[PDB]
Amino acid sequence: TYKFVNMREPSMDMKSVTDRAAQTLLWTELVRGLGMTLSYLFREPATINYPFEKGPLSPRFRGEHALRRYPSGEERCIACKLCEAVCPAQAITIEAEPRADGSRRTTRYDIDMTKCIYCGFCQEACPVDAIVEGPNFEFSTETHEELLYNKEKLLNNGDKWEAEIAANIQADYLYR
Amino acid sequence: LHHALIPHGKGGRSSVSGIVATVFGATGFLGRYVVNHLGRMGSQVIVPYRCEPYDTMHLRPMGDLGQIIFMEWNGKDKDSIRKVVEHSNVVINLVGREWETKNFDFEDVFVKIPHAIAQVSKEAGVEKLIHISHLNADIKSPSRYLRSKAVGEKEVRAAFPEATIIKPSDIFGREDRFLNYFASMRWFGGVPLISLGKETVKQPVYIVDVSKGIINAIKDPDAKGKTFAFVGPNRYLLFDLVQYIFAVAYRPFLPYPLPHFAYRWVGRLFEVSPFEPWTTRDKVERVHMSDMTLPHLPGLEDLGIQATPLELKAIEVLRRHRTYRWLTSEMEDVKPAKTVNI
Amino acid sequence: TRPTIRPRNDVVHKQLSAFGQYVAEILPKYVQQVQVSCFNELEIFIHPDGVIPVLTFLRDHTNAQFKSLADLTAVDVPTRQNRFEIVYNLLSLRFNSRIRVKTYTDELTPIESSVTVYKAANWYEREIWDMFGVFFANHPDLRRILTDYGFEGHPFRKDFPLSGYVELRYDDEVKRVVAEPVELAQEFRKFDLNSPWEAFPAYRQPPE
Amino acid sequence: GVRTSPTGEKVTHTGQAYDDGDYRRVRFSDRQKEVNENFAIDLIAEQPVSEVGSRVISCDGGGGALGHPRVYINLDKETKTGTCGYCGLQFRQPHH
Amino acid sequence: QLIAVDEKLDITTLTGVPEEHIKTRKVRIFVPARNNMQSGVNNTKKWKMEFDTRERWENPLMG
Amino acid sequence: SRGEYVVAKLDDLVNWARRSSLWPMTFGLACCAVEMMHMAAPRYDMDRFGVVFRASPRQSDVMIVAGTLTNKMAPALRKVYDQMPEPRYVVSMGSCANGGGYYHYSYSVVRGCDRIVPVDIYVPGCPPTAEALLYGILQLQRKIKREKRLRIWYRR
Amino acid sequence: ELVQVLRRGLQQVSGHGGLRGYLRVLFRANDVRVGTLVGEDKYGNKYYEDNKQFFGRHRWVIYTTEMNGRDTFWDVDGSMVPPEWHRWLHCMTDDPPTTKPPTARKYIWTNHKFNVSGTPQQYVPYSTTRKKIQEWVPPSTPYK
Amino acid sequence: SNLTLNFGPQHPAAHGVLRLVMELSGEMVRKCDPHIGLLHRGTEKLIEYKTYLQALPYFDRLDYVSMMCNEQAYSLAVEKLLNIQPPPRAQWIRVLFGEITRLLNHIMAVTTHALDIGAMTPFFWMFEEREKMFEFYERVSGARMHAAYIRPGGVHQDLPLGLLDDIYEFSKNFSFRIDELEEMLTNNRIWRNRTVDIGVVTAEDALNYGFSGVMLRGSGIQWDLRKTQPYDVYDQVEFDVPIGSRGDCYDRYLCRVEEMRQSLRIISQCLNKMPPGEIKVDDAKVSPPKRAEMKTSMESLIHHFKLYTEGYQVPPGATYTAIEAPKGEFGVYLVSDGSSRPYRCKIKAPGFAHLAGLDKMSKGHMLADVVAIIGTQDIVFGEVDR
Amino acid sequence: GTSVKPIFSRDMNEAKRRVRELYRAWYREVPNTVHLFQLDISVKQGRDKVREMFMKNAHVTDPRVVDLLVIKGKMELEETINVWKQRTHIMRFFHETEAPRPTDFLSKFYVGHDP
Ligand SMILES: COC1=C(OC)C(=O)C(C/C=C(\C)CC/C=C(\C)CC/C=C(/C)CC/C=C(/C)CC/C=C(/C)CC/C=C(\C)CC/C=C(\C)CC/C=C(/C)CC/C=C(/C)CCC=C(C)C)=C(C)C1=O
Ligand SMILES: CCCCCCCCCCCCCCCCC[C@@H](O)O[C@H](CO[C@H](O)CCCCCCCCCCCCCCC)COP(=O)(O)OCC[N+](C)(C)C
Ligand SMILES: CCCCCCCCCCCCCCCCC[C@@H](O)O[C@H](CO[C@H](O)CCCCCCCCCCCCCCC)COP(=O)(O)OCC[N+](C)(C)C
Ligand SMILES: NC(=O)C1=CN([C@@H]2O[C@H](COP(=O)(O)OP(=O)(O)OC[C@H]3O[C@@H](n4cnc5c(N)ncnc54)[C@H](OP(=O)(O)O)[C@@H]3O)[C@@H](O)[C@H]2O)C=CC1
Ligand code: SF4
Ligand code: SF4
Ligand code: SF4
Ligand SMILES: [Zn+2]
Repeated sequence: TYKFVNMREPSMDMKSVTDRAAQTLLWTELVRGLGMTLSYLFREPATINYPFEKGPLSPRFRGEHALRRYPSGEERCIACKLCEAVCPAQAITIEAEPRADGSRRTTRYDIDMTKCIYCGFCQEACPVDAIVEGPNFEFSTETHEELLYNKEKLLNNGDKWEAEIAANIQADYLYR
Repeated sequence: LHHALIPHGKGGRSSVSGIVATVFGATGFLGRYVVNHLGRMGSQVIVPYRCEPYDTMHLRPMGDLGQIIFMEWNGKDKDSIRKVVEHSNVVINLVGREWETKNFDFEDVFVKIPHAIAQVSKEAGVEKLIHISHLNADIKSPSRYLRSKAVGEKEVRAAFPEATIIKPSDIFGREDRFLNYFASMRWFGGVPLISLGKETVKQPVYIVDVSKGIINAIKDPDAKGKTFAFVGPNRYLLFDLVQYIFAVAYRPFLPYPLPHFAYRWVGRLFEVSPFEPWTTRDKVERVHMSDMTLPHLPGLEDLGIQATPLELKAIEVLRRHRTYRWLTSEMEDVKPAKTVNI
Repeated sequence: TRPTIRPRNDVVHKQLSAFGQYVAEILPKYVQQVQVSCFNELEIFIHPDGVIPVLTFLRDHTNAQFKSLADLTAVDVPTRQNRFEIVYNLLSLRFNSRIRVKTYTDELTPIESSVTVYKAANWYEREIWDMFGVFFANHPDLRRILTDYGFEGHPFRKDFPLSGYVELRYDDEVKRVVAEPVELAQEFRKFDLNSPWEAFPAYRQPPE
Repeated sequence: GVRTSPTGEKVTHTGQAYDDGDYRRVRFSDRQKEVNENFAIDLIAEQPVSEVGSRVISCDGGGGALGHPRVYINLDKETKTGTCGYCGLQFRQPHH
Repeated sequence: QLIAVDEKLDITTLTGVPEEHIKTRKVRIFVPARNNMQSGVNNTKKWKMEFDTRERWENPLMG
Repeated sequence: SRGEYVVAKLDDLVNWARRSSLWPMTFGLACCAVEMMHMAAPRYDMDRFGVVFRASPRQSDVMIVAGTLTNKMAPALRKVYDQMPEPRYVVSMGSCANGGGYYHYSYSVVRGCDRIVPVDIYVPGCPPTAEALLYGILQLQRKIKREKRLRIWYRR
Repeated sequence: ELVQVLRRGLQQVSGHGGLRGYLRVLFRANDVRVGTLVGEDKYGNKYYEDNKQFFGRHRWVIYTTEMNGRDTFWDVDGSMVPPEWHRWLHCMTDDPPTTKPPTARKYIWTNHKFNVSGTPQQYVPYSTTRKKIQEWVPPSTPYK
Repeated sequence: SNLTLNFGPQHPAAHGVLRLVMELSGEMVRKCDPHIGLLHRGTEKLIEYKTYLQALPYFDRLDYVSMMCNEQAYSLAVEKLLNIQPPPRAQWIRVLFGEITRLLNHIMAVTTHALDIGAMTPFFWMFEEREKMFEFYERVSGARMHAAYIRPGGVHQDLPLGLLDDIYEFSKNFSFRIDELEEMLTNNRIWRNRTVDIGVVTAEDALNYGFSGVMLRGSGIQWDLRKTQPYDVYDQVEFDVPIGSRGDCYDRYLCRVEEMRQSLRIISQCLNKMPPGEIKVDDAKVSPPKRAEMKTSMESLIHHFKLYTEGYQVPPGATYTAIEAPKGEFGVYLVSDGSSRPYRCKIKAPGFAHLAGLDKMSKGHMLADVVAIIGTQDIVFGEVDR
Repeated sequence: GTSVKPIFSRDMNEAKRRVRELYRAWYREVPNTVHLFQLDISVKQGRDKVREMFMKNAHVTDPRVVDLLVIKGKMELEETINVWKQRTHIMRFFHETEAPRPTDFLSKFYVGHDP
């Protein structure tokens, strides 16, 4: 089923012809457009007062990456390398070895924030909730080198943002 | 050889050349070319800057990620010099000002600062030190520039015995003061030349040649205590050189003789300005002085470099000074100037 | 079988098979093979010389009015003697159907350009030449479309490396952008993901 | 539990530290070195040992679906404690 | 119609490959050996062509 | 002293003037530019910060490289960068402009716009949110505020 | 209808602590609105809400004038909100930390840090892996 | 000799990175030669180098204005090759978010076109609505525009508990915004002078040149892939197809406005008819298991491991699947060889054919007419260059 | 036999004729290119560069390959005439920023493991 959009003809009675002539000579529709703009002038603008106000987000928001820990303080990451294998941009680089106490842990966990596409596949692939995409998005840097995260930077990010990351996961883990 | 300093790769941008260089005065005319040539090979460059960091922005794309490190320094502070050369295995000194300023006289720029750099580099264990002086550097020279150059060269040799010293002569390039300076004289409308420039001989050298000479001196083991003279292939009279400069720029040439005292007086008048002077008595002395000949010193040809003639790389500098009418004129339609060669 | 399996449609399969037989009977000089895939898609494998006739027929015959050229692309299979496989996808609005035409070529054999049959091919063929190196004989204006000016090689080729051969950077000494041999800070890491166990027994090939 | 190299540089939990003659330390001049001070090995070391009256115990890291995959640990060996592969927690059977 | 060329096939000039990677490379044509960790033989069916290994080094930043 | 105070005050005034009125060039390449558009949308309204788009490079202060920089496009980006009168600033937006991003290993993509032009601020994301780019612009304003040209000239 | 608006304006003027406070908030936040004080930060930020306003303008923060080490009367930025108030302020939840405090962990930072780019505290990347190939050390005893 | 001018890449009306070389006599246009490839990133080779899941993110990027529709087209192709079928709730979610994406694309297309014509105000008014729809995207997926929500087995996550109500709240008010746009644009005589009888293309030429979507419907051709070849649940919703009569820019603008209204109608129907159930195909060998089962079940852990490391294999075969994306017929020709990585992935974007036909479309017109014709074709260069 | 079909030229002679036509066209165009692109090279440099590029593949004995090479040469010439190329594209023929790789055994041995 279909409809026409420009298949109407105007009536040619003298009243309608005179109305069309009045529209042409007196610019009625131009005045209507001016009135619409004037009506928009007297409304409340939709502008927020950044940085003192922020746009809404959701618990599923993907921001800066972080590495989490268990409540005991042990790192969750076990160097299964699933995030590295699933990364569409090849932004994760992982090297691992047995720890002094025999645990299976990483010695290198690098993320290139300039290769990363912030897709969140890494936190989907992780089986222990080790790597997450946090809520932070205001982490602009003045140099390229500052966006090449090593393991220490990601662990510091986790320590810094855990209080909110845990709450965000608690609010959404039932959908996963 | 400190394994982390073993060369690797094909010599490209991401390759490692095993060179750690501290380039003093890298924010000038020669410094940008030296930094570019260092960054081409994958060398690590430490740029000590005293200016606004904005003024160093053009050096950022010259190296790979993390291969160029910018640090702030002070010429009169020895601790900053120690900080910036503590990890470098080669130190290049390109510090120099063509005019005297209220805080840094020629002695400060050409004697004290190079001596301090050499002393701190020797104390820090720097293997190689490249120093730049002038070809006309003489202790009896009528120019304070060249006397200071000679004194500072002697001090650097005394403080760093294995220092390579390079003496170029009136480098010309896109950002040079030498080619542009002559071209800039057209605004006045008359080219004042002492004795019509008929008793001054010049041997200018290309900037890329000087940068390649510095780079090849860094990688040459038998250039430790040597002194090099970097000069061009051809010698020109000043009159013919300025004639060729104005011919390439397609500007009317109106040269007139000016007595030495009058040129000195004019130079002094320009010198008074708070901002950098268009010309100075020192510049007048240096630009009307014949280039010395030193057949006993090695040159570019001893470092594997064939000096680029002025006639090949002069249009790339002077095309900017042409008007719209001649902006598209080719390179080989100027009938190059006569060379007084031997 | 019901909830997760895609349901079959036998009527469309029969219609497509009958029409493929019809087309093959009408043009025996060029048609080499006809197939109907199990998701009801009709493919006709022809000889390279029949690109202009077959398409013209499929565009003009009353029983087969494929007035729309949806796509035209090539596939690179190095192990075949005729390397490139040219694919035309046609859509019939009158009969609400789609058909596919396939042919083959090598690096040096040209293929007749179908700009007279379809105007849409004008750019598509150019793209093929840009990325596969297949030359189209009577193309009114054939040149690179997607690659850079003075770009050597054809990237959409199996032997062409992923990162190419040259990379660009601004050089201050010459005051322009220059091209230099490619040198990656981190090499692309090759993954061997193929399982050593057969997945689909229905596609097993005879061991000769 | 961070240490300090002879050059005064902090040692990371992976143990990495630049040599005395390594030039790459110049990248930390006028800047700092990023080091995480909460070493995981010491943190998991201070956790006590859980005593359970079974030959086989199960661990999932705590939190159910928010932990690691649930694994079973055999505690039949007497001179040793069962250690979780994921969490690192230790379990033992009562003795003495 | 038919020119009957009597030359050996050679497309080296049309492929855009630098001569360094044509005269110096050495390709290897083989059926890959079975991964001894597994028993499946499905990866030993087709022939493969690869190139000789070249230098890999450690990039100064991030290693 | 007296001259030090005068140069400090003049430098602060010039820095404020350059900081309050930033005129980015209308220049977008890919997905990220859509987010750039959303900054000009009523919700964020970059105009209220003094940031107004202008078309000609000669009347522009800041380049925002929003999108992938291919090999075919690099000469044009460099050219329109060279035609911006100084002082000029470059803001790199998104993974594609930062380091190549999702197309880092492609044969036709420059791995970062910092190989062609010097960059002042790197904004991460794919794409960065309009708030992320707003934060980047405010960081650029702070960086401009920190700069000291007349003080450095006076101590020369 | 008009005198009421002017009275609302004068009430806003008086509700910030007089003319000096009104001028301070006008020149610092470019907004002179008054709302209910939801909470106060550890670092001095004050978090207000006003549900009568439309979504996006019903929650705001007045930043502190002095963070860890830098003066912040003029140069404020959005990276100074700590994670709990970050979650509340971005409308990720309906509850402030003053009502639903975050879980306490020993490893969590006790002192939030803002963005340290361009400062001597910026992050510098480096390789965290030990040396790969160990070289041979020649003996120190002469061989003849 | 005609004057030669470069239109784009750094131009306000170049619509991104398009270099157009035009030969002008005065301001008459003698010939347009579009130069593309300034946003060609070699997407198809990279897709050849990724798994079927890893290649999904690339699809949103091809057309960054209507990202969800692109993933759906790709998902349909992979599902057809896999011989599986998404659950009903997944299909209804897909169609709902496809209609929302169509709204986004139309708002962007109409407003930018007006902006090029010089009408600045409409763009500002509708980008607040675009921001709200971005909020919907971010709530459902976590990213404002590059959701990657629609997967080749269904969708990734179920909707949050308060999303349908907010979608209803937005939809019940969008009509007045459309009406304000039409008040400012439809009957204005300057707009009609700028758009009427500009870029007229006949039905036969439009068919032969490979045009699709509105560029067909504006010439009177009754064709729409959601009506003739429906894919997800489009046979269970009712809507009208706007048909033009003149083939000029004005008819296409009217068609796009009416398409926005009809998509509001479809959104209402989808909101009323959303069924319960699961969101991805209940086949753990294609779609990953739930996180709760991956941590308790051995089979679930094995399948999660093998899906996120190697990926699912796709039986060998070739397909061409096309959907009615907001800009026209968007298609993918996917070739699989039995591996977990696609052998070939050719992407057909209607912008390719439309930009190819631009030269025929701008015969006998002015420079500003050429700007209008570029605006009316709804061109995005990510999908053109790929 | 071999059932091969030509592109343009039936034999070697026609291919050589087309090659000479392309050479004449490039030789004519070089000075205009030098003027329009404001290159810093001389006309002689451009012409001998054209000669070198022509001689780089002078070993081809297949008429089809010669025809394809001539087609690509026409494409490049048309790109240069219409000023679709820029100064960088033209100067990419000269490799002005590349260090000269050594060709002898000893230098290659000194430099690295690459033969
Ligand atoms: C979907 O596909 C795609 C597209 O498809 C559409 C694209 O398009 C596309 C490209 C898109 C990007 C390039 C982003 C483009 C963003 C949008 C297209 C538009 C967003 C913003 C627009 C420009 C709208 C602008 C319209 C508004 C009205 C803004 C206001 C306009 C202004 C210019 C008007 C005011 C002008 C300025 C304020 C400058 C005026 C200031 C003065 C000149 C200075 C004051 C004058 C002085 C000299 C006074 C001096 C006198 C003194 C005495 C005063 C006192 C001094 C003493 C010291 C006291 C991409 C990438 C794409 O993918
Ligand atoms: C030709 C006649 C005119 C002559 C020149 C005078 C021109 C008029 C001067 C205008 C003065 C206003 C400039 C600064 C206004 C104060 C605003 C204040 O906030 O600035 C702070 C600091 O500003 C500077 O310190 C003051 C600059 C002015 C210094 C005095 C200059 C006096 C003029 C002298 C001219 C001639 C000198 C005599 C020799 C000839 C930093 O602000 P900032 O953090 O960014 O913005 C906060 C953003 N928030 C709100 C979102 C949080
Ligand atoms: C004959 C009468 C003719 C009158 C013509 C009609 C009216 C013309 C007046 C135009 C009005 C201009 C707008 C004034 C708005 C007031 C803004 C003020 O409240 O902000 C102050 C701005 O203060 C400025 O000093 C006032 C500048 C206003 C005058 C500039 C107008 C240009 C015309 C004359 C220029 C001469 C400027 C001389 C003073 C610098 C805050 O800045 P400041 O206190 O600093 O704080 C930063 C320094 N701290 C950090 C140390 C605290
Ligand atoms: N140019 C020529 O014609 C030839 C020059 N050579 C010599 O080679 C050296 C460099 O040449 P060139 O590049 O042309 O000169 P430049 O003026 O272009 O470079 C000067 C460099 O030295 C720095 N510098 C100058 N003075 C000081 C100071 N007091 N304290 C700290 N740094 C300072 C400058 O820093 P900043 O810019 O930040 O102030 C700048 O980085 C000079 O010593 C010169 O004498 C000698 C023969 C002629
Ligand atoms: S978000 Fe995506 S691109 Fe970024 S690291 Fe994770 S998997 Fe890789
Ligand atoms: S972050 Fe998670 S997925 Fe990645 S290696 Fe560690 S445990 Fe495995
Ligand atoms: S960074 Fe991401 S969003 Fe931005 S242009 Fe690149 S692919 Fe598009
Ligand atoms: Zn455990």
